[PDB]
Amino acid sequence: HLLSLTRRAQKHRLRDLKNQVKTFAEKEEGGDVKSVCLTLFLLALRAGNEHKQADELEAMMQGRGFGLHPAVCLAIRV
DNA sequence: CTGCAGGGTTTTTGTTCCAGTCTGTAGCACTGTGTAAGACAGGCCAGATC
Repeated sequence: HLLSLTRRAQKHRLRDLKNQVKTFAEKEEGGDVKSVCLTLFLLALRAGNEHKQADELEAMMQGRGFGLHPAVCLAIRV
């Protein structure tokens, strides 16, 4: 399983999906790498759905921190 | 059937370099913990004594 090999190892696998995402970025967004993968993965995880990850996947990017936000780290240091 | 050599096969695993972008340690000049009375030699004076 690819989860056991190195990250360098994976070179051969995802060529076609990189081509597809580069072609898709042009016609609808213009270069938005984040969203096209985020809304795909967060929703595909909920295909066979346990909410244990739905919490982990929701706060991952925007709110808040992930990990603790930099301002919270600054306050807990000062 | 087996044995081993050596053919191809995919898939690591890493192969060269230049824009970068990010991370982690090096260089700078300097800190703070070292924290008290006692020994000794000389000058002298005051009270005792003949």
